Amino acid sequence: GMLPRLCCLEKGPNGYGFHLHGEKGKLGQYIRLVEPGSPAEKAGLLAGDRLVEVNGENVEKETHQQVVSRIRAALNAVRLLVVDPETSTTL
Ligand SMILES: [Cl-]
Ligand SMILES: [Cl-]
Ligand SMILES: [Cl-]
Ligand SMILES: [Cl-]
Repeated sequence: GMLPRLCCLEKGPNGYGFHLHGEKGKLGQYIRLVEPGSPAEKAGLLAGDRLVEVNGENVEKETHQQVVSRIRAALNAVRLLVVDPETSTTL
């Protein structure tokens, strides 16, 4: 499939089960630490992924805090459009 993976997560009793990290010298936010047995894993999320959209909005050039706020404000379900940074570049 040529489209980016779209991971559709429903929040569980222990949250979504992943970490989000920025470095800022790098473009945008990255997935880390996808806990075994979590909504994140069931949805197909993988640590190393670069996060491109949250619920249909591009988050590549937003601050870490902005992206976290978007995710937290959503009503307990999020669709994360993600790419493999090794093979994917924003120009
Ligand atoms: Cl982290
Ligand atoms: Cl929405
Ligand atoms: Cl990809
Ligand atoms: Cl890039």
